[PDB]
Amino acid sequence: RYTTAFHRPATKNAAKAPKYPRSLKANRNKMDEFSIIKFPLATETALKKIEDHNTL
RNA sequence: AAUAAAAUAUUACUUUGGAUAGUUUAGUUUCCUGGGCGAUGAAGAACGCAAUGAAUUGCGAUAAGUGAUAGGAACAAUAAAAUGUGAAUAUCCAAAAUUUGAAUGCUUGAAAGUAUACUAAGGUAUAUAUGAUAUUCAAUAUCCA
Repeated sequence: RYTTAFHRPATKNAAKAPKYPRSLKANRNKMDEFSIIKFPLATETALKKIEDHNTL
């Protein structure tokens, strides 16, 4: 056979087919555009950059 | 010999201290009823959430609270709003339940992380041992055309 090693033969690998859902968690993303940004920084230092550097 | 500053003695009042007396939403012991946790993720730990909170308490991205069932007019430190078209309050109920932790895809020091499959992001599954069933195989191990 031209090889001195015996490995585990390849067998059929079926894909997972569960008979009932594992989790029923509702499909709602809790990290949306509203929750990501809490509020702008309204300090004097943060208000100075909004004219020149065009930054928020 | 002499004076009473100091020194000493008693009482009243004040002071320092917190004994004594009155008191208890705290304990101790005995007895009665149970002894009702967890891969459907426990106990424990961390972080976060109140209009003004640091602890504590309650809770989990629906946050000092949501729905439902009872309940019937409050809360309060200060403002506000909502409120008999139902406020406080209670519950062996329903929804929801961040990071961890037996911790279980892999790694974890105070580590930031990360692979595949299914259903760009998000969510599920994938540890080890193990019983049953199905299925793909390995061994001339026993026969055998």
